[PDB]
Amino acid sequence: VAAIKSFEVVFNDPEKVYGSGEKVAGRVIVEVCEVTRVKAVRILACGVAKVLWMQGSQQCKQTSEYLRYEDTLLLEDQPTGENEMVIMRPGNKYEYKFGFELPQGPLGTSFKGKYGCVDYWVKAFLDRPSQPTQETKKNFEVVDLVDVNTP
Repeated sequence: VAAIKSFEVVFNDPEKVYGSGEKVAGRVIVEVCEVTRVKAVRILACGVAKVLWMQGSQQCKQTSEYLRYEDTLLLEDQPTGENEMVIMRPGNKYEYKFGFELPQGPLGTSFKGKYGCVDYWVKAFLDRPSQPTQETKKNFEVVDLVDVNTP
């Protein structure tokens, strides 16, 4: 797709379910079918409150984010702090490490221990000059949810 063979978020431990204060670590990986100039690879990691009305009232009460982390990532084995466009060539994996820590408190709420009131995910964005930005999105799972009516 416009030179792009693959674009994905890969967690270092694909089976890990994350709790309070824990590091979420992974890579954004790009592969191309032909030479292409890349301006940036960015991430947005969010924990978004879901809104759910049941039993005649709002249960998942929604409101504000638990997490919103934005960054521009560095290609593996490039100099730290450097601002440089990348010429991606076929036959190579272009890997960008990321890592963020989750908040110390509860990571969200749950209704009747069945309906999780929060969505966590990582989006990545592939920016290229005079070309539409491409997006990828991957969900991740959390624990440390508390009941909606917890004091």
